[PDB]
Amino acid sequence: VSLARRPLPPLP
Amino acid sequence: GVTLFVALYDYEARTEDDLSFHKGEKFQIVNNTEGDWWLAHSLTTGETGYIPSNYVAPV
Repeated sequence: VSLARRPLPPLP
Repeated sequence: GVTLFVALYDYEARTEDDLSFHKGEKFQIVNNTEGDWWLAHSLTTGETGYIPSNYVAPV
């Protein structure tokens, strides 16, 4: 995927 | 004017395309329409790169 559409990190 | 964003949590980037940052740092948004990683400019560190949108909030 593009950089903008990668999975988000979990919250800490 | 504009809306700035603030880091809610620290984040360590895994790629230089992404910014590392610490809680309280402030950003101007360059692009937020392409996905949930936003291209941003850190006012605190001077760097430009992607940030995860779930780690920031509008000021």
